[PDB]
Amino acid sequence: EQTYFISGANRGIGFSVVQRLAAKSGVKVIATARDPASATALNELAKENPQVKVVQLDISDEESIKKIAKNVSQYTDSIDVFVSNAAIAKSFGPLLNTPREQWIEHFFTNVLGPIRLFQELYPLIKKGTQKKVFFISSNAGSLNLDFGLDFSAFGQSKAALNYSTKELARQLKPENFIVAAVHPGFVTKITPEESAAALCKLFESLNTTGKYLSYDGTELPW
Amino acid sequence: MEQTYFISGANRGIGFSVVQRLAAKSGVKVIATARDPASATALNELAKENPQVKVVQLDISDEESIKKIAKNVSQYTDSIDVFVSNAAIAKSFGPLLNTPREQWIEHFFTNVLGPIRLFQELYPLIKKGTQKKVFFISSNAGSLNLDFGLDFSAFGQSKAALNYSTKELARQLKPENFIVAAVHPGFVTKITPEESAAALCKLFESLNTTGKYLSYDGTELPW
Ligand SMILES: NC(=O)C1=CN([C@@H]2O[C@H](COP(=O)(O)OP(=O)(O)OC[C@H]3O[C@@H](n4cnc5c(N)ncnc54)[C@H](OP(=O)(O)O)[C@@H]3O)[C@@H](O)[C@H]2O)C=CC1
Ligand SMILES: NC(=O)C1=CN([C@@H]2O[C@H](COP(=O)(O)OP(=O)(O)OC[C@H]3O[C@@H](n4cnc5c(N)ncnc54)[C@H](OP(=O)(O)O)[C@@H]3O)[C@@H](O)[C@H]2O)C=CC1
Repeated sequence: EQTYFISGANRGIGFSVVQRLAAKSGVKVIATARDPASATALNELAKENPQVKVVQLDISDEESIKKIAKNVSQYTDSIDVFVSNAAIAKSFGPLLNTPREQWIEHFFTNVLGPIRLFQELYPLIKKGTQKKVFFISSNAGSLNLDFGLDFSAFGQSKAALNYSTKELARQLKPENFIVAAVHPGFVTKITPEESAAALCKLFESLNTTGKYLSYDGTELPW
Repeated sequence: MEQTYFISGANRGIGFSVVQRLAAKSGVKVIATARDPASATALNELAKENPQVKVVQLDISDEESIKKIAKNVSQYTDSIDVFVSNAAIAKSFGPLLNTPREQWIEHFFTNVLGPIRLFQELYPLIKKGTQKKVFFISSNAGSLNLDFGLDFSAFGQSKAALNYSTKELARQLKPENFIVAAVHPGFVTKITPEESAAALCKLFESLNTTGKYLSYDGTELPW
């Protein structure tokens, strides 16, 4: 039996991942929402598949992160596969036109949030069997891709977390952790369904650390 | 053909050495900043002997200080030819699990937001100058593609984050004929601040291409 943890499971790719894991036998899922009482789809997911555990997490909120280990510990002794999915993408375009609040929000939500979350949940991952750690990144976060778009605070935040993900992969290799940054795809666009199926395949199959992977299993340049 | 340079963090280190270097060049006005000018002994003595050097207050962690830098710099000049974001911190190294919340925050505000805000406020002054050059003092530690077998924690992340945004800015301002660079000033191979400042000042003067990540010696670094 394996415990997966998924932040931001109330809608989008996160809901799609939880819905697919729920179908796989011997999988417990800790699923988070900012507001689990409004998370209508996820609550019915969990009611029909009670191996899905619905927990409060706001990744912008240090008081919420300071509770996540307790909240997860209610349902499990360990985490096999940790997935930092919950994130924002509110600010694009030129730097001269990106205000202070946009830079601050993407940093706290998209960089600090996931680092604090991983810090809080490391003890539980440590005790699990798979020791897999996924941060949902974006190809927009590469220092070495040109989309003909500016990504402002969004891109900056994905590049920032990518830098720390790379370091974390190095730091935990001695502990046999598998650490990855994964672009979930453009969800040519793709459905949350497709993104999620590809994401679950990669989560199960990935056997080496320090990779930056697109959903299809191919590598991206940091 | 008089030029104006702006150097943040000129009270000590590389920044002091850059201002000292520029102070020796004929036709070069230097706006030099310190968080606490009253205690900037060496920079004040330089400025007392060399009236081309203007000392102004700036705390790049402090939005209230940033909201004032443009009007304060404008008392001393109508334009900036060469903008150098040098002031920065480096206090957070080693593993992610040992780096507390406050270190990630401080490096973001001082090393990412500060320089971005400082550039936002000084852009009109720079647009009005001739050279239109914009330097961010980065680190080779900020590269997503260099391995030094060291952890750089929040310091490294802050330099990578500012690098990402520097690369974007170079694209955005290419049509306005700006030159934008991230520059590694060296390990201050061990070099002195004065050695770094001599190399940096040659590079500021000579660089005629935008979007480069460079070392002090003018060689390129991978993003
Ligand atoms: N979709 C795409 O094409 C691309 C997206 N990505 C990555 O994909 C992920 C998006 O996943 P998906 O669920 O489909 O996205 P959605 O846009 O559908 O929604 C974002 C998710 O994050 C949650 N969330 C937002 N802010 C917070 C917060 N402060 N605290 C807690 N939860 C929060 C949302 O919950 P709530 O409903 O409460 O807001 C929701 O679950 C991101 O990690 C992003 O980096 C990367 C590249 C492109
Ligand atoms: N030294 C090296 O080997 C390397 C240096 N660098 C970069 O080179 C640049 C210069 O480094 P170095 O001279 O050694 O730095 P120092 O540590 O010697 O000093 C940094 C400078 O920034 C100022 N400063 C710090 N915080 C603030 C703030 N909140 N507001 C305004 N000014 C501030 C300091 O003023 P105060 O006296 O008030 O603290 C000082 O003038 C930095 O951007 C640094 O990151 C990068 C990698 C290698």
